[PDB]
Amino acid sequence: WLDLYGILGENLDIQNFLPLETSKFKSLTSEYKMITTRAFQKLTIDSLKMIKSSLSTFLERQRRQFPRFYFLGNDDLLKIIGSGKHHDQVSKFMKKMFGSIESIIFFEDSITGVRSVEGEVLNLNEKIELKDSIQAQEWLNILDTEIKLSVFTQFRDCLGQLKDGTDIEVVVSKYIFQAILLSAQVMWTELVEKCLQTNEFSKYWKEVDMKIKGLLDKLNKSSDNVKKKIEALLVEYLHFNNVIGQLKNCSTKEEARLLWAKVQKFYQKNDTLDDLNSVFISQSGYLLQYKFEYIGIPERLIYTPLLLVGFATLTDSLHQKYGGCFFGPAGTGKTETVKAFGQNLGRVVVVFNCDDSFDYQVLSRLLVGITQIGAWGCFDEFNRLDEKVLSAVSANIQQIQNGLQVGKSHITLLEEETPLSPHTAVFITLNPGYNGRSELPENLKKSFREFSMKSPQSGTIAEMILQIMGFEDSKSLASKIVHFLELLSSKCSSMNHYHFGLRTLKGVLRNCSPLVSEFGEGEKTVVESLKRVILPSLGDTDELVFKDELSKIFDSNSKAIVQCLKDAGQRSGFSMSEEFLKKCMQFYYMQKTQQALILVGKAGCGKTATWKTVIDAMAIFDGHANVVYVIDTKVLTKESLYGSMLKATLEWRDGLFTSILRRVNDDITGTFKNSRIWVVFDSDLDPEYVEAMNSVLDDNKILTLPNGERLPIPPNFRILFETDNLDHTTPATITRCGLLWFSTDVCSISSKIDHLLNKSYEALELDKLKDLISDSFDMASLTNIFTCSNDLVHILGVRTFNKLETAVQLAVHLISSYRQWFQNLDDKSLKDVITLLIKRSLLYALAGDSTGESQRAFIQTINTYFDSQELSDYSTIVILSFSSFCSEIPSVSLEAH
Amino acid sequence: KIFSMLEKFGQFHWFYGISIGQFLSCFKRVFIKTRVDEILWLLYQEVYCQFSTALDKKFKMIMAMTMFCLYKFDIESEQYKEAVLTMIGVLSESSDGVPKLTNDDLRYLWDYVTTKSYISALNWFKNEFFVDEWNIADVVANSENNYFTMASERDVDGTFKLIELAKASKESLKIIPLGSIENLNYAQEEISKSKIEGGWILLQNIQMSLSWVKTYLHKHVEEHEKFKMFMTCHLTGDKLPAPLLQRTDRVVYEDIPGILDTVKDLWGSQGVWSVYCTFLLSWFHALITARTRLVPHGFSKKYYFNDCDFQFASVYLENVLATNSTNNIPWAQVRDHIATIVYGGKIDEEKDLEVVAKLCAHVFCGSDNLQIVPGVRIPQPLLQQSEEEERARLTAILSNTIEPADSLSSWLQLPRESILDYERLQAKEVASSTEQLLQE
Ligand SMILES: Nc1ncnc2c1ncn2[C@@H]1O[C@H](COP(=O)(O)OP(=O)(O)OP(=O)(O)O)[C@@H](O)[C@H]1O
Ligand SMILES: Nc1ncnc2c1ncn2[C@@H]1O[C@H](COP(=O)(O)OP(=O)(O)O)[C@@H](O)[C@H]1O
Ligand SMILES: [Mg+2]
Repeated sequence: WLDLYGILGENLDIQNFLPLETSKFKSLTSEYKMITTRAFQKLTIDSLKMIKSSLSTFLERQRRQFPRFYFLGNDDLLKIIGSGKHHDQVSKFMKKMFGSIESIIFFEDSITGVRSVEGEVLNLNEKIELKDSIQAQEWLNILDTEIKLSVFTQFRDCLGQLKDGTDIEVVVSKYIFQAILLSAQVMWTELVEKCLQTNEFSKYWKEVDMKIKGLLDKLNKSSDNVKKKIEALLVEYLHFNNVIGQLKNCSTKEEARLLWAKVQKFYQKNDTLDDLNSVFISQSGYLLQYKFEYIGIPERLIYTPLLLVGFATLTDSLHQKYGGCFFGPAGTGKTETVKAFGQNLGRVVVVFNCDDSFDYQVLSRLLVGITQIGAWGCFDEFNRLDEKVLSAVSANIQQIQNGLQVGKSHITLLEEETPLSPHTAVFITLNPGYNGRSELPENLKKSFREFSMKSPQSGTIAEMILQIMGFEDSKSLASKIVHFLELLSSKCSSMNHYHFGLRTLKGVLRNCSPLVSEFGEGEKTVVESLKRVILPSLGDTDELVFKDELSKIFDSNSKAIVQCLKDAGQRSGFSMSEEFLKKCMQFYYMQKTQQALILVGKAGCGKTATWKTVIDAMAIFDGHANVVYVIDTKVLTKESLYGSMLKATLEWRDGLFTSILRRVNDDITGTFKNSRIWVVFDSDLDPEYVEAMNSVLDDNKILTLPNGERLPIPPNFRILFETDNLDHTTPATITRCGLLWFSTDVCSISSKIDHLLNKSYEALELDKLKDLISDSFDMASLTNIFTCSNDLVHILGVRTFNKLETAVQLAVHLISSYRQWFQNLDDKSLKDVITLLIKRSLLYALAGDSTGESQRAFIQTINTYFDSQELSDYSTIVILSFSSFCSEIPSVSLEAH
Repeated sequence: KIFSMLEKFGQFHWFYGISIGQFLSCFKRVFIKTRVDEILWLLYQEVYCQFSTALDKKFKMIMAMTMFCLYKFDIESEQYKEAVLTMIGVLSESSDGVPKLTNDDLRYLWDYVTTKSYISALNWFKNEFFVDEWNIADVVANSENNYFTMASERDVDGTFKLIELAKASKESLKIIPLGSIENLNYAQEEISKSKIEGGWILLQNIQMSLSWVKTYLHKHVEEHEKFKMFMTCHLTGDKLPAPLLQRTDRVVYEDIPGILDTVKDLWGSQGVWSVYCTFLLSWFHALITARTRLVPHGFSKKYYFNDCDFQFASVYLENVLATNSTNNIPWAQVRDHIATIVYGGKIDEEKDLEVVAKLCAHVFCGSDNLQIVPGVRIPQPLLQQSEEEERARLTAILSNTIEPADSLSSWLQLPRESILDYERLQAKEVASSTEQLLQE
């Protein structure tokens, strides 16, 4: 109702666009006003959903007005257009429409500035005045322009200060990161060019070195905003130092010029009066224009040689308005290379996780969304699209490239003419040679430039990042880390899920970053992080290999969490064994930093028990409430898991996972503010089901819906995978997830028996009966019986570890049923009856799936393995005495008919 | 006999089936373009020229060799036929023996095969007997049919050749890829529009909308002179309908197997220094495309190098030469860029990166006198000539270049033994096919 009154019932000169829709809105308004008056003193929702059908063209024209509305749902579009005077529903969509902006700072009906995702504040040059009569798109457009103008103004001020000769340590505390970055890089390239005019490079090397040392010294006493800003400036300044050191080590002038041409150089025009197009980025002769979009303080990438060559080939592709293509294995830095290239070019890259459900209409709608905006599109996992869709959208991509090259103003896609912004570009990142993936046709691959990045430089990444935390020894430690990972990859059993590329090293670094608070900056921290990341994903003998190699190449309290897990296991009835508590420690320490975890083991090995009791321990430890949404993945269709677009009227119907994500994103009642949300996919890991979550699992933390919606993943939103094998699971899914491997069962036979007995008793005098039943389960004879059970022939082969469910449940239920006649007999008779009943239950639970001769053999062995009442092949209890089935046969005299 | 051979090829692969309408149109074209033997000779040449383009390279040489065999067995004597059989046998490693001495052509082929030049022996029949060849342009120009289909292996496309043909004939294309309902509807509307006032239409990946292809395209081909229809299909894809295929001309686009022929093609597809750099780039692309077909020793895998790489490297060369007017052109920069960015993005193995870097070091050394191949040497441009004289000089130095019979090893600077293995396997397969074909 509020959305409808905002779009039509309140705005003036807006009801004449669709007079029939205006009349329908008036009739619905009268009906709903009568209903509201009756309530204050079903059919309405159906009528509203019916009248949204004519609103589709209205919403499409509204999206044409402000092109960034394409990244919003129809419900969110209704909310933002209906925000006539509240001016707060519009701020919640900044992250969806921009990516790097969280909310808008408002001050007495005026806009002061915008705030980034990381907490950075960008203050506008002039405050924007909002009136009551203005609608959203005009002041969103002027805010979009004002953000770019403010970013350029801060860049110009910082660059003037740097030209004035002041140190960067006093300007980092005054401006946003992007201004500091661009001004510092312009000064760096000017000073390096001036040094290249001569043969002298050592003086600037010393200058940059002591600048880096001063920045590292001032890092430890700065606020978190200044911490992130300084860390990104150390990334760029270490790139500067590496380039200057390489130039100094160069023997001749020509190779120095070649090395200088191989690297980015950001210049600035001094004659053009257009402020936003005054900065151009040079590489290998080509020139690319800055856009001055707000970037924020991202997690900057270390400038490896592979990253520089990738930037060079992306510039070479975009100089001719072609596409960017990155092919290789998983965890190599393709999407991150694209995003870092975009952040270097001063614009947020919009990433799309392509899927088989993305038909021609969906992909073309996303194309007209991003060409109208002018944003950069990273079509992540472009193999996953069907081959028919890949062929069909080739014409659209060719038209986009032709319009960009020839400078056309409009492009005709999806039977509608829309304007073409000249700042757009297309990037694809795909993983060739995986099972269950389509192959790109050559007519489409000729529109992209592919660049192989199979082998990243992990040593440089580790060395520079560990230097950024400030480790005293960084080169030797990084070399030891990389050698350890290589020899661990070479000296382990070659199973399908052992992957030790860049992703596990980076997870080691993310685990070592908050671990120095308890271990200190040193080798103990990195070996603890290596254990916490890598050990849970290894088997039994590979664990010994890991320990031996760790002792070879490296030299070397948590009582509260263990107490909480012990309490949780006591409440749940589990037994805190060594292996079970070890798996609990591994899961807890791995989930402390990693969001998506895959639990792998045999059937009934202890996955659900492990994560349920760790969740209980976390809830009782931190005090935070917790919700769990277990979704059986393969039971539901993909269209029922994510959602399907109804082709009858082009509306979006939310799937289950998307519905849960939207419910946790909106947070209407405020109850999801301080809670952890676990979504458990308790089924097989189908690649077609879990590679649609590729952008969800990695550091993007975003779900790219077919209808253009971009739902962010909250930090307290963790995904659990519970499967049995990883036979068909691709390495793209394995590397993104902190894996927990269950090599053996976490529970002993006696512990499982005790847990089942206690759970069955809790699910129901009682004390004496429970004691007698517990004493009757003689574990010494039970283990011999279970070992002798393994020699039978079983149909529907199930391990004997999981037949205790049937045995315990049958025994407890039959004892409870026979409890009626248990008050008028001696203790020995009761003991014999209970022993016989448990013998029968064990027989029909263990050998019940065997033949008659095998069941006779098993009843003989259970008789000889247990004075006790002997159970025969036809033993039974009548209404409480022992008898046989011979005397229980009734006489039958069938009629002819 | 030729008709039975053609249906045997149609039995081999579903794309090579031959109808009677096309063959009778060829027979009419023979007269359109000792007298009965001359009519037979023109028949042989015209049928070879028409139906070579419908086959890939191995079937091209197979059909050329068996057709020359049929013609010469009709014309010549029995001893010549026995010599040809035993020479194919030693080519097929089935019968070993020197052919009987008699004219002169047999001596040339004996010298070709005794020098372990199998590719030269296979292509010598094309060199001697058939004196004409047809590309896509000649097929489209000399066809009375209104509909065309084009087949090529995966990871290679000839859409750019059709675009160049359209630009050469001053026509207009409308690229309509298939695979979705909207594309099919727009295809139907454009088909009606360009049937009622002309214009070219090209359909991409028609093996991906097979139901629509079996219904609408079949019923439309079954039932303006300035209108044409082009279709793109894959040789390793699904089976296109026989009634649809026999009613449309079939062209198989594959990369030119030669080296000097590839240089001539890339040179004909086009200051003085831009011309020189374009010449060097065309030579480099031809050499690397000749090298990439030797799977185990030429590269570590199978890589494709299409017109996009040549275009991007040419644009980079023009950008470097325009932005560096001081004439101290950074050849190290150009070498690193071409070996690392343009042609090296597809390359995933480090040994192949090393060999492409070595090739770029050989072709872009920036010396005054460069021996790019062991036979041909190119000088650097002078400072008193123009674009036209430079183009004439480079075309003249291409015309005077003669490719030797050992160009698969010496020109690529590779050991002979791998070339022997590859050429021997290829010739053995071709000769086994023609021995299974010729006896029946
Ligand atoms: N430490 C333990 N103490 C007591 N019982 C345990 C323990 N670990 C596991 N169990 C028991 O093991 C049985 C099967 O284990 P669980 O429920 O964890 O299976 P799962 O890993 O979810 O299996 P699936 O492959 O079906 O998903 C349960 O009945 C549970 O009570
Ligand atoms: N300098 C860097 N270069 C490449 N990757 C990096 C760098 N620094 C960190 N990383 C990590 O490497 C991973 C790159 O993932 P990526 O390979 O781009 O995904 P995809 O395989 O989908 O392209 C990220 O998780 C990121 O944390
Ligand atoms: Mg990716």
